[PDB]
Amino acid sequence: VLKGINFDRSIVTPENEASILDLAMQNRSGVLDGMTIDILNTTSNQLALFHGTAVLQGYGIEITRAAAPDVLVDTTGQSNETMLLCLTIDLNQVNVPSGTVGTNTYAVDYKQIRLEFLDVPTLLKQYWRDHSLHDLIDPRRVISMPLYWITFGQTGTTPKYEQIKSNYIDGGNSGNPAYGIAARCENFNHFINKVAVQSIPINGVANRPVSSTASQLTNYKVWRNPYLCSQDPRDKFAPDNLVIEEDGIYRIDISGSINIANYTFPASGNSWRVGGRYFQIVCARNSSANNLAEFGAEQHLPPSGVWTRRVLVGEYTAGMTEQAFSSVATISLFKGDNFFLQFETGTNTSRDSAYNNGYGTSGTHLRNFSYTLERVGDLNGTAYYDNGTF
Amino acid sequence: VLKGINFDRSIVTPENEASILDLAMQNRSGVLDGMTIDILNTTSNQLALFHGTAVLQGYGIEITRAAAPDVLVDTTGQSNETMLLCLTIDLNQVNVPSGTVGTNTYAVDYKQIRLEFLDVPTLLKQYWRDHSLHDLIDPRRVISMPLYWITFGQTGTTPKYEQIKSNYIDGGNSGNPAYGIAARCENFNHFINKVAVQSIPINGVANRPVSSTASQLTNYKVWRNPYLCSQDPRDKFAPDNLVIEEDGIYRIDISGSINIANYTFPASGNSWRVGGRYFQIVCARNSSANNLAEFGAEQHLPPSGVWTRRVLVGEYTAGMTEQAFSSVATISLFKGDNFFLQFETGTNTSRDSAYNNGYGTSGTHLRNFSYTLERVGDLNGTAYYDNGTF
Amino acid sequence: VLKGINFDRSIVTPENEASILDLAMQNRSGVLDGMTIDILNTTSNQLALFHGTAVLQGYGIEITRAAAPDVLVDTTGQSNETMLLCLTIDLNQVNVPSGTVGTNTYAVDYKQIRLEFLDVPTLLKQYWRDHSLHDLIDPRRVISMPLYWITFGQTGTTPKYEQIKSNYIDGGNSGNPAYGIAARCENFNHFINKVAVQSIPINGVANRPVSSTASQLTNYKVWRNPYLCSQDPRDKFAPDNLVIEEDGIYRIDISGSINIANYTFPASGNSWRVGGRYFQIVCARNSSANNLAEFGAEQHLPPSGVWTRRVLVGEYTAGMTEQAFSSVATISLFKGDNFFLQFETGTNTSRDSAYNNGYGTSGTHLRNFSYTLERVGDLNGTAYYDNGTF
Ligand SMILES: CC(=O)N[C@H]1[C@@H](OP(=O)(O)O)O[C@H](CO)[C@@H](O)[C@@H]1O
Ligand SMILES: CC(=O)N[C@H]1[C@@H](OP(=O)(O)O)O[C@H](CO)[C@@H](O)[C@@H]1O
Ligand SMILES: CC(=O)N[C@H]1[C@@H](OP(=O)(O)O)O[C@H](CO)[C@@H](O)[C@@H]1O
Repeated sequence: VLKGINFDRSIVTPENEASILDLAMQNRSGVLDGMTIDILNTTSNQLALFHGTAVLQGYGIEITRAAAPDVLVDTTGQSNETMLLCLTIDLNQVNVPSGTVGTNTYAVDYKQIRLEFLDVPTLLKQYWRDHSLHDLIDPRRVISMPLYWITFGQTGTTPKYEQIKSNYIDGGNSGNPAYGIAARCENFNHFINKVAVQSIPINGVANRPVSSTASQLTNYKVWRNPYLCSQDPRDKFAPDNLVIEEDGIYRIDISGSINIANYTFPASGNSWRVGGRYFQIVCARNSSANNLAEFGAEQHLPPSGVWTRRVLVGEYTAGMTEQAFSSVATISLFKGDNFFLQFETGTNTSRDSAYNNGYGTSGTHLRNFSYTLERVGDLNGTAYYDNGTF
Repeated sequence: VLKGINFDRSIVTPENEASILDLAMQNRSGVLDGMTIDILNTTSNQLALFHGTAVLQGYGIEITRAAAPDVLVDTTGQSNETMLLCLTIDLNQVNVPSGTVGTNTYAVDYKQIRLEFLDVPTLLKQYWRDHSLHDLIDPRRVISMPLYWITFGQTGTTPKYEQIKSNYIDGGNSGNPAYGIAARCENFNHFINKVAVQSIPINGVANRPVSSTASQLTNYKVWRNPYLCSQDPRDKFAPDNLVIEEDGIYRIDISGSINIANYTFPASGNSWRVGGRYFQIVCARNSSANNLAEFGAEQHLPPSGVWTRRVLVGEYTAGMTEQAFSSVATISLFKGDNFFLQFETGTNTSRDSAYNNGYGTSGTHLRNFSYTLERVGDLNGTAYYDNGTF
Repeated sequence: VLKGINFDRSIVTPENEASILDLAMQNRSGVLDGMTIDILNTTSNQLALFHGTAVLQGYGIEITRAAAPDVLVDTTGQSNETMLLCLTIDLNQVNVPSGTVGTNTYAVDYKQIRLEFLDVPTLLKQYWRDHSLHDLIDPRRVISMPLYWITFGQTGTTPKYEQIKSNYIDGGNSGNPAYGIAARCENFNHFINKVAVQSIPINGVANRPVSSTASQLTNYKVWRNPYLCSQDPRDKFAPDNLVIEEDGIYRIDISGSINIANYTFPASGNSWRVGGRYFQIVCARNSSANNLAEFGAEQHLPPSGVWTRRVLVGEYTAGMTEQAFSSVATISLFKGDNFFLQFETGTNTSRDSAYNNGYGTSGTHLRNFSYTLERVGDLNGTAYYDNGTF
């Protein structure tokens, strides 16, 4: 029949108020505060966390302070192994209340909640980002959130640790936790190499023109939201490519200029006209490598006919020393995709190349270049096919 | 007096937890999953829906599975008529509980919830998008959400159906359900007609240059969010105009280039200078036609002094074969408005026109053109006057 | 131990359902409707408000109608003084229930909620925007929201009032209450003064070219969200500078054109080439003045190494009468900062200036200029250092 959830005679359940908080977190789970590692209280038998709060598919979970040490996890038996420390909800277990309201002695042993060590394959089979307690088709009884990589050494030693920042809602994004900026940078300058096609390094090192003959690799400020993207884990592609961690429609903004742009000088032989040189700036996706996403997870396969290159700026050099550009596009991207930006032009510098024959600040370069990448829509349901191919 | 809602001694009601979930849906109602038509179980007496879940002004409503057929609606008496199948909340009715908690036999006949057929005028008088159970000034006791157009034939036949996608939260938008992208497209190329003022077709067919003498009508990928906009229902305007379905401040992004742009060649008679030709790209709203919104609903009237044309790009051709452009603006739009984009230039090709005398790829055209339209703000309360005129 | 909040055996508290609604308001508090001043019922003894509803760190508060006058606040004793009328939650007090459910006589005197007059320093020490009932480190028991400046005259007179619009969720922003547009304007034209560095007036008065010899100060439409920004309160800077009221990552969009742009004409002495003139449009932040934010609150100090100027457009004039530009950037801004936009160029009009020697419509000017500033991210937690310096 038609059932109301929420109406005057309805009873409201645990499962209901959880389904509602999930909705309010934009279906993101994570640590809302604390639950970082407390290394002072961390022996070779035991691993300690600080207090705090997390939401996992709508279920609120707390580690309370008392007495530090806020909570302890048994590590005895773990040795020479990298594991994930995970917070897990297991709805097969029974929570055990004791005592009574009306005294003030009501308390619960929440056996449905545990902190545990999992290997990567086990965590992936029950990872909140891919499976749900509330799922329509394959609903689960157990679901986990990974918090730290824990690499155990020798028995007797205390382990090494690396926070899983994608599962902490830190900062960046309280208010719109599943959306917002994915990556952004400050203005930088980058030397254009003498080739037809090259990537623009978006991951925080540019080849900056520094003198009339040389450029040098120079850090610039960049930020990424680790829930949404990461730097490519292969060094070959690390300067240039992002790995997308979450499916969506994304907005890419770019702006900058091309400085010391090439062009054909007015001779009398061309009727005293500037001969412009064609260039374009494109964004690109590529899903040919699997398992680039966090944990080596399986990539999400894009719909048939999906785009791979899109022109953001396409024009001729105009005969000026410096020429500015800007562009904004929305584009579909998928978990596991590489995303990057390319500069393309001809390679004959006396006929068709936007770049000249100089080096450093005498050679053609991007100046004042910056971008922002932002997640602005999801690709659930029919959007996957209607919106996901471009 | 001062009443707390939520405080230690407060009692929390149905009406309260509903007012709170509404808030969490950004005041959007709709189907959250399922509740599509189940045509296998659908006779000439009866219409069947699949299970699922919806929220209607904060009230959660469920069709449960058991035993398919997940629920049935009596169609007997309906004949040669187009109706709306609607989910309706009627707070004048009594929900009837039976049995007891503490047994496990508590159950409710929710007479406050029904599936029914309404005609368009009746649905409009009680449509959630225009009236509210929670309204300050005119609060209602009955409110509906339309799910399908149902066109009944002859007695004996089974009816035809069309989903009302604006009332399903499918995909596109889980997380920001009342906002997000309204329309977007992939890059396309469009021939510029030899006239002073023309619309740029934004609804998925362009006149693409294909040869040195001809262009041809060619589909390009486009997507629209049917909650926010639709293609104009008049064929005259269907290639070019959107109908806005929801009031708001919207962001319009455009980018592209003008290719084979015209200009006056350096002769000795102009002192060997390029004579640029003025053009502009404008966005436009027009509310002169009423009842373009879904269901023929009444348009929302804009504040006095409202804008109708805004220049996004205004400059001269620069003497290059191809010249790129980009622009981002925020603009007010109202339910029932037409929105479109125009290219404007002079019509004397030897003096003031940005376009030349060629056709197809020899004639002046937009290349790599794309847009995104996004709802970014509402126009409730004082914003209607302070923000709504531009 | 591990505590569940929300699970089958959990008890859900006041404090819990409040922490959850806060989350759903994006941690913004404010008036959701009504609670404006009711001056008809407002004597020299007493101040009257209309009914309505507010949320204060997750606690819902109501003034009910009955019988107008919807509620009264005692003003006796207040004289020749500007005060803040504030809604305050005081969790040290006891709410006093009376009567019984099962009769229909249950009622509560909510002594935890009061309307009161505070001076500015007292309000600031307990202002919801800077302190929280839920705070991790310094949790409070009392918290306030200011609603009106109330300036009391002579005993016998009734007071003057000014609404605190930052604390009313009016309009603009229902759905994304802590984010969305901060400021926006319609297209305007502004004369470029003959100086190296000048601000572009963004606060609704431009110096519009009106004739071949003159410009004139002319209003244009602008809007600001008073939760996020305000016009600078110092007249010296009021045409040009915003004060940021809320920390965040913001997006700035600009577009427009430079009209009657200067350049060096092709003589035979430069080999018949256009000599372009460099200009740039920059956005700027400055935190050197403290206490510009609402109420004279303390500015939030930016991380060490924070940006102060960023180039949005940097290029040469191209020899055309009018040249368009556009740019989009994300930038960090802090409570108390000034934000403004600058046009920079050389000052020798026969060599390096983008501007010429004319005035009014004969002189170089911005045309069709507009902007939008939007809050798109927060700077809580680690984002303050990782994202906040640029
Ligand atoms: C299997 C593999 O490593 N492919 C690389 C390679 O793609 P191909 O489609 O194989 O060219 O170059 C891409 C960048 O150009 C990178 O994104 C990708 O992961
Ligand atoms: C009554 C009517 O059909 N008006 C049309 C017509 O507007 P007028 O203001 O009537 O020119 O042209 C518009 C597009 O240019 C279209 O938006 C509109 O609906
Ligand atoms: C103490 C003071 O008033 N400083 C002014 C002044 O900054 P200085 O850093 O002091 O130049 O000019 C700024 C605008 O250029 C304005 O933002 C600021 O408030």
